[PDB]
Amino acid sequence: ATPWQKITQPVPGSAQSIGSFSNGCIVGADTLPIQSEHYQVMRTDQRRYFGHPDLVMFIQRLSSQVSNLGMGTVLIGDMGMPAGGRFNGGHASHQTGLDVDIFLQLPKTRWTSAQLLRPQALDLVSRDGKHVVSTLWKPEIFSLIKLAAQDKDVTRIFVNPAIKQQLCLDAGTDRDWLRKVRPWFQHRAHMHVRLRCPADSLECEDQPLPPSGDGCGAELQSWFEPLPPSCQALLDEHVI
Amino acid sequence: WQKITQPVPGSAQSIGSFSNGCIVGADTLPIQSEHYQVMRTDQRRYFGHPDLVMFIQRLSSQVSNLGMGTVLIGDMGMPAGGRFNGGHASHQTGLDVDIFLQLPKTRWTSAQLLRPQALDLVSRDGKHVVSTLWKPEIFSLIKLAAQDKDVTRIFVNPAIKQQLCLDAGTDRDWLRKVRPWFQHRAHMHVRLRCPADSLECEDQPLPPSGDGCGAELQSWFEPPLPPSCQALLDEH
Repeated sequence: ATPWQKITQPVPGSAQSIGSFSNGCIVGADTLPIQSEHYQVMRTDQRRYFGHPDLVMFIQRLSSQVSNLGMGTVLIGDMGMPAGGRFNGGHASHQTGLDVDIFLQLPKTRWTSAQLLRPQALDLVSRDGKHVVSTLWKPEIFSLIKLAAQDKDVTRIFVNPAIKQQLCLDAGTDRDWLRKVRPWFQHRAHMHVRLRCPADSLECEDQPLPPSGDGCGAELQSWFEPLPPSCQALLDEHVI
Repeated sequence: WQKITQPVPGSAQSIGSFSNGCIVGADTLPIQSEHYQVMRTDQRRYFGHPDLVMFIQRLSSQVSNLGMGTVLIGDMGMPAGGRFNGGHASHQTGLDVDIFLQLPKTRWTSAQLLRPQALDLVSRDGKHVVSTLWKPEIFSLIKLAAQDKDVTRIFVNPAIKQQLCLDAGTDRDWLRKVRPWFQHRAHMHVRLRCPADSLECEDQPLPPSGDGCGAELQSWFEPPLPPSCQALLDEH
């Protein structure tokens, strides 16, 4: 285990996302409040409910919007570890406090602590991967994803290609936000939301914009065929 | 109607409805063009209203000169229109045309045109287009047809409409003209409005409002002969 995987408390300091989403860290990370009227937090035993203040604010804003549209409870998965860095177990992003997984269910009855520790995913996609399951696809999930994508701090939302396909069909005229939706493997039961580098995180590295347009055509069809010096310095000064 | 082998002399007039009518003064689609070829000419079903001929000519020159291949024209109608002995419910008034959803990059031979080989663009289960066969040139063929001011409807398999809904981007209004129907996996059926100088042609109402990429599309993945037409038959 790396020091990043063992630390239990954020590094004190002005909030700073340092490096790139898949090679970085964060100083001064905020903690997502566990108690909220609008969302609940899955798998808190992992201690991955930390991130940039912008990420916490985003979760709070999105969840308030969802609640005010009369929808159910937003379910929050992995943000990042207290000082960011690479997880032990799975994906390599979520290193700079700007990535969050959100389950694509909005339960009308809040989940228990046991349900939150061992969450039961709902696959929204057909076995062959070609389309969403029509009896599971809900306008509320379209709205959850669209509300996230229209937020100015969001750059990308990774979802299964079948899910982007349905979003594409449902969007109508107000569809520019689809550009932020990026097809990826899996992501049948959760979306992965990514925010832009915070304005004052000078050592944070942004990605280029996605390809132009909604992305609902050729690109979608094709889917159906060492640390940054300032992070290393935290180790050299013995802070992780 | 099979027995009238040449267009009836007179000013061009589409008479009656698409599935119960005929045409006086039908134009003939020229068999020879650099922009399109005519399938099954042995059946002698390349006749229709001047507006249909002109539509085929301008669609085809746009498609061909965009470098997307030449167009393959199927049935228009008989020389005086009228009901078919089989296959077609419509194509009686000179305002319907079948067009194959293949754009040959070199001209088909006479034998290929006489016995045309369809290319099924749709999956076996009907739920999507075949990912390796759907191409931007076919999107463009259908879009250019649908954006034509004289066209009212284009019938295609629901999987094809779904794909057009995905490809259209922000320039979408023409999607309303595209109507899902059974089959139509290898051809589109284009329909034109009644000509502006029509005397007794019957139009259909507009399609349902909107692009049609929502609930209607989703649901697919679950009178006597007009007197002028009788007079044509009587005159033999």
